[PDB]
Amino acid sequence: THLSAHLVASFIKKLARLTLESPPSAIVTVIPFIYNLIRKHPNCMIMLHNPAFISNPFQTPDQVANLKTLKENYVDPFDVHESDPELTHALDSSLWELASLMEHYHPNVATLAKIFAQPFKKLSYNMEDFLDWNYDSLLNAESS
Amino acid sequence: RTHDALLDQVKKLDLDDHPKIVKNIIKAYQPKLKEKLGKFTAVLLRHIIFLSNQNYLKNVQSFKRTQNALISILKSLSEKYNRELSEECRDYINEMQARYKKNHFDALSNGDLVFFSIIGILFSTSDQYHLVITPALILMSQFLEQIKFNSLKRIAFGAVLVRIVSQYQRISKRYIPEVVYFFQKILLTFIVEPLDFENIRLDSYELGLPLDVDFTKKRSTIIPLHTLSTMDTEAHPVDQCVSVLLNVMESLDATISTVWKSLPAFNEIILPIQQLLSAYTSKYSDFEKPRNILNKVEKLTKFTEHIPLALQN
Amino acid sequence: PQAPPVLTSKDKITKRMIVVLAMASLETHKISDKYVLLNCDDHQGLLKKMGRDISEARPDITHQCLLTLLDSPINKAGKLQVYIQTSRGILIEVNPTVRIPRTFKRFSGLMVQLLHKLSIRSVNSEEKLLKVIKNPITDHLPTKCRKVTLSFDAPVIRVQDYIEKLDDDESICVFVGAMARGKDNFADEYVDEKVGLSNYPLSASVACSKFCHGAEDAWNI
Amino acid sequence: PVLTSKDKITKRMIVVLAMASLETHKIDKYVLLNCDDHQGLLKKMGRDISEARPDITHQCLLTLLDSPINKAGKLQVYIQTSRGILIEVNPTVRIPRTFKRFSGLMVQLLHKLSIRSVNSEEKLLKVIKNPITDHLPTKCRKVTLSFDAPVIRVQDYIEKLDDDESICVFVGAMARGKDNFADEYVDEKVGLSNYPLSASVACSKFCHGAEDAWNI
Repeated sequence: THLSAHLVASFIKKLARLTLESPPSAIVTVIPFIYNLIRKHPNCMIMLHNPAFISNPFQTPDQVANLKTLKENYVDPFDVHESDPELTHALDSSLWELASLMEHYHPNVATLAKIFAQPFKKLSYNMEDFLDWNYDSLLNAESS
Repeated sequence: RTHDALLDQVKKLDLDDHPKIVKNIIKAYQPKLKEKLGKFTAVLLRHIIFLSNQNYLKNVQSFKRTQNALISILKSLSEKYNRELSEECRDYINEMQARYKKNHFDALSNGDLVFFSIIGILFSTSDQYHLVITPALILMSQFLEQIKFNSLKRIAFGAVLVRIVSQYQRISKRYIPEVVYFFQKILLTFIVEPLDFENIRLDSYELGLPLDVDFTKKRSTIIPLHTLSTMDTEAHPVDQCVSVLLNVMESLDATISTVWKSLPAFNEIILPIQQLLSAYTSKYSDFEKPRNILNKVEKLTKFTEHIPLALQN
Repeated sequence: PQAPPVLTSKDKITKRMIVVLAMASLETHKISDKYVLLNCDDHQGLLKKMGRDISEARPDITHQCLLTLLDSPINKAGKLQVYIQTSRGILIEVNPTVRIPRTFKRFSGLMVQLLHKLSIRSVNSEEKLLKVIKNPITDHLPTKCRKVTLSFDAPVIRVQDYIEKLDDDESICVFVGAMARGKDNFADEYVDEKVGLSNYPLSASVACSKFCHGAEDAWNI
Repeated sequence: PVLTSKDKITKRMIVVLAMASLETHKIDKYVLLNCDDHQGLLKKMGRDISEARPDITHQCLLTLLDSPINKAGKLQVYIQTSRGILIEVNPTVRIPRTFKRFSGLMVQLLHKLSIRSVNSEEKLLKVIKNPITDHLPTKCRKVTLSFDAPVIRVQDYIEKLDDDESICVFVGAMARGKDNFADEYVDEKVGLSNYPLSASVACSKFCHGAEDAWNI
């Protein structure tokens, strides 16, 4: 219960970069696991969307002058080489890697990444259902 | 006509140069009498794989014109018989994956690569869930990551796979996360001889590459004739190492703008690959493909937005 | 995303719009073998005997406004309810959850079910939908309210500017004159000002949506 | 002055209702096809229950006419029918506000193919030939209100237009159905609200935003 935002967000982002080069059996463990922690800690919801960057119609044209220039000055503040987990600036960065993961070659893995466009309706996500899958069990259940 | 061996053994009585139209006359006469071709289309799928397995000393003017015609025989049988081919393509995945359970490489055949390329020409490529292709592509995924790349043959036995997999998603253009794991595990094996990357967990330190290829425009290109080459790549000249790499350079570079350019995380995907591509152009300084890849990258590091997402809206 | 909480007369704290149609012609007459809603068009000759003129009794403008209010997105986002002030004095509360039938003849049968049984319940039957409530309207409006009247003789204002100067808990209430011709004095004892919408003489239907589609831009919907 | 299909120079708005269920039956007299007034006639003919709604045509026309932008004379309305019938409407027309006198006004018009008032100076309702693009002004912009489209502000969309580009909007009038009816016609699809709208509202939500940008 104690951990910070910066402590949890470092593990969510580092496992998210790790999903880029991973077997799909290792994805159906991480997507539930990232889904649990953001539901546990909703302060780190800011990396799934920064709503300063959303575009309303009912915002001022002078802010359009601001919102154009503000997006241009973005840099990714995340530092992979930093090993102190609270010190890494994963909170100030998003995680595009899970958004890319919605486009996936397997459907059921592409299904679970599509949770993150839908709302956070439930919490108890039961990882032991989704934890142990294998290349054998992916093939054996697919014809089944 | 009834058994997979017996039609082949009847073809074995004839010569292989004339065995093609003998089955085609048998295919016409079985049509001249749906139930007979239920067995006969099953035998042709096994036998076309078997000709790739058997021998390939015959050249393209001696084998492939007889080989592509037998595929063209299936093309006239595919569109009427999708119930027949789905029963064999489901099982041959179940056969060859269970053979992969037996052996990590030994039950894997060089003719097995053709089985996926036949399907992608026959069956509906662009589909999300195809009852043949989606077991195949998730088997190809297993076939990518799990096998242990300790020889140049297995590199070429995997270099064909990207050329097959990208034809599945030339039109679907979906993402395949093991292929970037497949490319990174390839690129450092030729530069083993390092300190920048301990992350890749490569298979064997044995094969490398000296700074000794001339890499002309006349240098040998992709042209993968596996059942001429792969059985004897291990008897190794220096040219055949680089030419396999030079495919994987181009099977990367083509698929960047088709597939990798589309995804939003493209800025974070390719940054390990850039330093890998840096390690070629900083070392040899005379290759032109890495410098051309990196300038294609320097456009696409500037061209995209790379704005943080607002998925929860 | 979830459904925003459906307002009633019982909630009085939440900021919202209220569009009230005043002096509607919704009257009940018996024929003998059934009961029918009164129409100017369907039966001109019946009103001559009753003495009330044909040109007043128009229920069609009400159903014209009820499709205008309920299909608007501010009825999707949960920020208005609508009250009906009948010319006979009857006060009808309309739940935002109802879907009023878009044909006129079903609406004629819908009203004569209302004016006798006093409450219309859905076939989903979780709650009562169109309930006749006890006069006056100043009871069942929210507490911190602002009360206006659409008048053609009023000074013309802009909708988005007028709502933006409301406080963060004050609720606008728009008494709309649904009468085809009549004076803008049906609610002088209620409201605190009169506001205008256009220099052109308007319908009762557009003056709803002229207000509503300014309201949604003023509340960023 | 009164807008015509002949007049193509002045920048002006055009709203076209599309797929409006306006079909004629014969019983001897003719009768307009209602969803409510006759259900078994839909069943014996086989035509579906939910589509045959002529009421929405009556409702939006009272919204389009009584809007002040029509009283300012800045638009004219065309009717695209589920049968494909194209009806030019005079902006100075005066429509039966009761639906049952509006009921015969289809079968009056659809058999005569022309309507002129008693003052007889010019024709009021004029059945004309497809396409609608022949009668529109030459520099025109054509869109379709679709709920799945990106949502825009009405007033900002029209101020961006040139001084001589006619805005045309094709509003689907079906109770349900595909909104792909004008993809051979329009530039794009635009959205107005976050909520699914009635066409009566969708006319008014577009008109009352169009009234502001033209100072009416």
